[PDB]
Amino acid sequence: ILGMDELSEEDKLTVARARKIQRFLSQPFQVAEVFTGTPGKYVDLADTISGF
Amino acid sequence: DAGYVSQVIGPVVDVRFDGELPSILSSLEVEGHSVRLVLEVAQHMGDNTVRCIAMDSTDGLVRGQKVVDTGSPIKVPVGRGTLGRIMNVIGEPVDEQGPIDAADIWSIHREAPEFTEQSTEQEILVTGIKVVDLLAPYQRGGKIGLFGGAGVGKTVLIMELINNVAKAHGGFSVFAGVGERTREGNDLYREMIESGVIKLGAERGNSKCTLVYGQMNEPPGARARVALTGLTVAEYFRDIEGQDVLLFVDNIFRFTQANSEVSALLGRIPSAVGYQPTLATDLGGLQERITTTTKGSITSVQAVYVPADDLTDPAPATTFAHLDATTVLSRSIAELGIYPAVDPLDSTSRMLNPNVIGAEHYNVARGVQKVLQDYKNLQDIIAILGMDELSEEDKLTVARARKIQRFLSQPFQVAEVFTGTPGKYVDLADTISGF
Amino acid sequence: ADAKALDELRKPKFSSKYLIQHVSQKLIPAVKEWEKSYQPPVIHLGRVLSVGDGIARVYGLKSVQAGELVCFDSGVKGMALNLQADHVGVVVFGNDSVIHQGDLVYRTGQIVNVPIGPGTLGRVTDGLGQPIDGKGPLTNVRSSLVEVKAPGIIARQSVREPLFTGVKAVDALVPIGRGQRELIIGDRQTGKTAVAIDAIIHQKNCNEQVPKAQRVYCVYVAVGQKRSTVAQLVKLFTQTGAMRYTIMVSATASDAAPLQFLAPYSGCAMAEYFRDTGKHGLIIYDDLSKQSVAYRQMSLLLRRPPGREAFPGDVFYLHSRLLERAAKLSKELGGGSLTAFPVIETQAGDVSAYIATNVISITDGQIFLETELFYKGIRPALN
Amino acid sequence: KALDELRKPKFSSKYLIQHVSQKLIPAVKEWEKSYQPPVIHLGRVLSVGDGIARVYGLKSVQAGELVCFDSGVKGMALNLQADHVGVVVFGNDSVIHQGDLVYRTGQIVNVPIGPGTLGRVTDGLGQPIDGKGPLTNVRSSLVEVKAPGIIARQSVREPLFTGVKAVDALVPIGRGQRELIIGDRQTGKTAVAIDAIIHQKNCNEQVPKAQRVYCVYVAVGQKRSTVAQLVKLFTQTGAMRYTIMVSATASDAAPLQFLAPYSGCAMAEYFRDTGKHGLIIYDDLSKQSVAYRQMSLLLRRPPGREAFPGDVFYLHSRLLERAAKLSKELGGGSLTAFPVIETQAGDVSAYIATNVISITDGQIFLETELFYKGIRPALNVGLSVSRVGSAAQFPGMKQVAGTLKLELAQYREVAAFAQFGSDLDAATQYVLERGARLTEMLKQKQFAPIPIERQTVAVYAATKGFLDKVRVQDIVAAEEAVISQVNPAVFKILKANGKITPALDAHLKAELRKVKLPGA
Amino acid sequence: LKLPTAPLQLSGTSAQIATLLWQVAAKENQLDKVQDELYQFIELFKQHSELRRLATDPFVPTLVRTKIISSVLKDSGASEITKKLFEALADEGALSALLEVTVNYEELMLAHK
Ligand SMILES: Nc1ncnc2c1ncn2[C@@H]1O[C@H](COP(=O)(O)OP(=O)(O)OP(=O)(O)O)[C@@H](O)[C@H]1O
Ligand SMILES: Nc1ncnc2c1ncn2[C@@H]1O[C@H](COP(=O)(O)OP(=O)(O)OP(=O)(O)O)[C@@H](O)[C@H]1O
Ligand SMILES: Nc1ncnc2c1ncn2[C@@H]1O[C@H](COP(=O)(O)OP(=O)(O)O)[C@@H](O)[C@H]1O
Ligand SMILES: [Mg+2]
Ligand SMILES: [Mg+2]
Ligand SMILES: [Mg+2]
Repeated sequence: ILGMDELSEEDKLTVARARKIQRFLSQPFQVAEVFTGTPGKYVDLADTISGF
Repeated sequence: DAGYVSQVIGPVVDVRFDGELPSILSSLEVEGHSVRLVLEVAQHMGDNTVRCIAMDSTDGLVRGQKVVDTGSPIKVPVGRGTLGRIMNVIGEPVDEQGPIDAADIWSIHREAPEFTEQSTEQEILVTGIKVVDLLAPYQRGGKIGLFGGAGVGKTVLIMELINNVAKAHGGFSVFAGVGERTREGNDLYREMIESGVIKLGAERGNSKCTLVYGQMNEPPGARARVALTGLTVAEYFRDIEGQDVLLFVDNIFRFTQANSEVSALLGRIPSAVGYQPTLATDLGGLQERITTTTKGSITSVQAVYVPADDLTDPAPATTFAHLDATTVLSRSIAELGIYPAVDPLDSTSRMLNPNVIGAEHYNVARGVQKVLQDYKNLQDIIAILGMDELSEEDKLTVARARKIQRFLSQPFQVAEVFTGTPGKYVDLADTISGF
Repeated sequence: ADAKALDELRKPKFSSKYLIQHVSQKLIPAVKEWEKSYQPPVIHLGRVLSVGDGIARVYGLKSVQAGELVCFDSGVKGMALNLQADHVGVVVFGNDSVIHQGDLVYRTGQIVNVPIGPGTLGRVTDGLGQPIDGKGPLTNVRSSLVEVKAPGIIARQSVREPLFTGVKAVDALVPIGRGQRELIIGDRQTGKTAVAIDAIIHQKNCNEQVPKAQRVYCVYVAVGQKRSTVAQLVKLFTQTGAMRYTIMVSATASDAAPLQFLAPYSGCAMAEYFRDTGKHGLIIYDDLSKQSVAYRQMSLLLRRPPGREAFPGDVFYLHSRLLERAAKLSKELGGGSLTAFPVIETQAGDVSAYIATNVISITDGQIFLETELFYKGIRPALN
Repeated sequence: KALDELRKPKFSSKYLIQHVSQKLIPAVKEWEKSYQPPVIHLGRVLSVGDGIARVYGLKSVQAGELVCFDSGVKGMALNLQADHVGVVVFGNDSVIHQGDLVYRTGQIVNVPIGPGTLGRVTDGLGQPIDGKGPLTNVRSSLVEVKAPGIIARQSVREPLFTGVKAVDALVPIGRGQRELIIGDRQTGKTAVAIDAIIHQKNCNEQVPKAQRVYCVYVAVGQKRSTVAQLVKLFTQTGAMRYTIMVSATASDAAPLQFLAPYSGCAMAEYFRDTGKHGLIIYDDLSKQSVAYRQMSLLLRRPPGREAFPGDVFYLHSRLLERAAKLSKELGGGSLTAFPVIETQAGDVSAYIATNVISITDGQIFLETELFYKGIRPALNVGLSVSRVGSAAQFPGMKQVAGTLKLELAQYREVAAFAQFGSDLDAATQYVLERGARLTEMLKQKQFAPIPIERQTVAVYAATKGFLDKVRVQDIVAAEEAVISQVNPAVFKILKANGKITPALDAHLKAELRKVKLPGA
Repeated sequence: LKLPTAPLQLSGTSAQIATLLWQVAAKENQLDKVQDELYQFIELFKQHSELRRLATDPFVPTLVRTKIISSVLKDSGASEITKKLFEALADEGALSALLEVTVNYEELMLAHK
């Protein structure tokens, strides 16, 4: 209701960080590449801890 | 003559009488049970069978066990011989001070007095609580209700009422603990030994309080009639001794709840939210007996549990019409830390007529409700923007109403054991002037 | 299972008689020797088959009408509500604790009557008409049915004369005509009775200024209230003088649920005496939402099929056949009128609840009374 | 026609063919020589199915009496109807047939109570499931015992330390009270209760024999994987020598999950009735009522709200009122109940949650939004109450909790204004950070309960402002810096004196100055 | 136990009575003897109102109903089957079930020939 321009700087730092980890939790699946085209990605456990 | 048990389903027993059934509300004694099991006839089933609710547990009942009719309803000891004692639902002593002296042995089932013996005299009851005595003053002789959900302070408020009203009172008092915790019935007992309200031993006649307990462990037959037992002790002092009685009923919601726990097993198809079809009539027939007639007076204080803070539930909503002063306790006020958590814009009294308490008390009560409703209307802005867009016209009505909300708060004498602050009793002339 | 094999058993098929001729010579000694172990068989009388929660199932009563007053041998009255194939389900006007299994029920042959007339004016009766003010029986009065059919389309005329409440919020904004049904709806403790009281008190102040045919004769029906609340209303109407024109039908909360159901119909029959005789009536059904709970109690105990909020299917028909008796009659029927004021108590303003929805559909407008306007200083809190 | 009176048969029973068989088969002239099935203490199964056997006969069976089927499986005679008995079955009904014999045992339902149950994992009826043999030093007591009355009790004065800092400070618990742990799924309800059991092992080695608390964990409707994880945890800590584990899991019959809280309480009532102190944890009392609803809908008792029976309040009040602090005439023992109720999307207006909230004294309300803000244990300080209150709090902790309960009350109302760090006020901003020192003070890692004296020093270190210099994000490391760097004799004399004496609050005043706090 | 199996299976609780009454009389070779006695009671319920009072009236006590039926049928060469049958139906108040017990006794005798 109020918009992005009314939060604190401490809030809109985490709004941008949580909008980054919301997209980063998504992932192309190897079984979904038949209908999305994007090839799948087996992400290792060390790659997602240090990535996050 | 006797009857035998034909059916046991939980707390509901069918008894079969080969000839001469007992009347409805009659008390039956089960012969051979370990504890004294008393059944009260609820209905005539139709094939020489009555259906009963048991005043104690039914584990150990055998089909064919003999049942003796008593020819009368549940009969309890009444009179001066019960003061300072703790009674059961069936009038038995559970205080371990021996058997109870009997001025009379009265039935717990009665009719409400009549329309002709009603006392139409509204006079104030000075409580000592600021929010009570200002915004919803109690009537000397009338029915008072403390509505609230679980953990808002109805038991504490009824403990403050017991030592602010019943302590300095000419007549006697009866506390009917109806289906609450057994711990706080032992708390109320030991509070009244040390305060001298109940005197043990040889000073027993100098006691000014009768306790009737029907607490949460007991079956729904016991919790449904223990308010009627505690009323009968107060109806003896009102009718036969002709005096001003006090009746504190803790959790009158449990009277309606205990009827609801058996009523599906009594063969009744369910009403609304889970209650019996006879919800207003069970509750109505009890509360019409707690009245000031022309003989004596019963000033009743009834805590009403409101399930999940929902005053639209039919068990708190039916008992609004049976009262003279409703003290709605709120969870919202208690989250601010204001105690007693009396909602100022939901508590109502019939005593707030200016014909009764006078116009000088009436205007400071209506003025406080006006300035607190305005602050509630202004929190739509000043909890969003921050008290800067009001141009000091109604900035001042916020800071007048914010001081009023704290001034309605008050330390209790019984909350000394909770909180480290002494109890404060305020006179009625002082709380008008301070407000 | 079948019928075609069982209808052929009415014909005799025995073709041997070592039992039929023996025991017919031996039946009447065995039956007579337990004559004192018998009750006499009832046909036009009734015997209480089972009783409980104010409902007596009654064997017999072969000739009772639906809705007829029956009387038990305890002197308690009843009302035959559902006549079934094996029993009569009656509702008990009073305590069923004095009613036993095997008690005798006697039909009175009367669909339920109340005393209506000029002598009931100024008295406080119960929900069945019997006086509870303690000043003797009603004199100069006559009996009439409580289930009068309402007047039709052609016995009504247009509602044109104003009925004055005496309240500025009512008489200016939501003005009441002389044969109108106006709901006074709102939450608890919002001043619904106080609107209805002031309409009655204002009729007394107007009755001394009008030429005897514009006089309004009020009826206050108190359903499911306290007896001390009705004692306050009697004191308020006597100390004003309003009970020269007021009847009070009082079925309080300890009264039987058939009496609280029947009290709005009993008060309307007392109010229809003035409508039918060219005078004007005004009736307040205080807590019509407490009549419907009483009718729900009798219905669920009579094992009628429940609807939403467990109300019976005919709970709209309950309130519509009561409130359509408030009419403005045509000039060939005397030109009298009866204006109703049902009072519905909502729960947190929810007027989408089932009984509040039904009575909003029946009446010709609401008086809302919000509880936020009530504490804002606006009293009467007419939204 | 008079024959139409007898057109449709008016039956006053359902098992009529079972009565007329008892009179027509002895009319056969070969069959008067005791070719008869007995009815007094025996029974025949009429119907089986869904774990409800309807049994013909058993004329002398008591209500709630344990019966045995001839297959070995036991049951409980629950409905005593006019012509049959409704028997719920304590196992699988696959081995019960129509016409099987039902023997009454003469006994209302019993469990082994005693000191031989400590250390054992039993099922909901007392049979041990841990594979360590029969129970040895026990006796069989009843399961449905009446709760002790008004005279049998005394006031709840001595505390029961949980080790959770948010409940030893904010929601204090005494020996003998009933504290509900209510919350949503996976919010820390079991973890709060497990930390209460683990802490008693840490405190039973430091108190005399009359001060020890014997825990009982009742696990109703969980998996056997979860219960075996707990017994692995309670053995690794050492809490099993004080703990009973009553385990009616999800594969057990609904009468076994209905009775396991009562059977677990009767074991825990041994310690209450003999002068010792008990602690029973009814994990998922919400799952007991689901088992009681199933058992009652199949017995054709008519349903109410959310299809629950009418007596589902009396199901839980007669269980919970057995947790009492007894008087000195009755040994002075106590039983402390911790019922656990699971809510759905925080809806505590549901039927079973509103019943147990009104029964119990206090409530520890845990939230799933506080749980994911890092506040763990996720205690909602506004909704959490304890109705014994500070009457049974550790003194010293009671001295510092008033500063903690007040500042967190102001920190909550200053919130919903905290999204504007541009809008500094320096009076709200004073308490917006001071309460946030307190909020991250009350965080605690699980399976590590803290001694009560180390907690009240850590609340002293944040209410008196010693940790005002450190940032909000590094107080959980600073609480380690407070504990690991003070003299460990400050805790030895605070536990013995029982309150922060005037000869100590200036000792430990300067003791929290010679520590290094991770903030500068 | 060991009763002869019925000629055709039937419905519930009133055909169950007649099937058991058939299986008992076939064990005793009285399949026409008690069939005729069932017909004899149907006309006997047609003759008297005091005998169909013991099957419709819900205020006749059980003690009156079991004492009358036994004291009337003490003799007359009626079977021990139908004597014990009528004590069983008068114990339970199922005396009105006799009129449709016997039509299930009919089609068992019809399917026996
Ligand atoms: N116009 C008014 N001015 C001042 N006070 C009023 C007014 N109307 C009502 N009140 C007060 O408000 C209270 C509630 O009024 P009233 O009893 O008429 O409401 P109600 O809707 O009948 O409540 P309930 O249905 O619960 O009895 C009364 O005590 C009355 O004194
Ligand atoms: N104080 C805490 N700090 C960190 N993790 C915790 C804490 N308390 C609980 N957890 C973890 O959070 C999760 C919640 O599970 P918990 O044992 O609390 O069960 P619950 O949510 O009460 O019950 P259910 O499993 O039925 O949902 C678990 O992984 C647990 O280990
Ligand atoms: N006047 C008061 N002062 C301080 N605290 C109170 C007061 N009234 C209630 N409380 C708090 O609220 C809790 C509610 O207690 P109680 O009255 O037993 O609840 P209920 O009204 O639900 O029975 C108390 O334990 C206490 O902590
Ligand atoms: Mg309470
Ligand atoms: Mg009203
Ligand atoms: Mg869990």
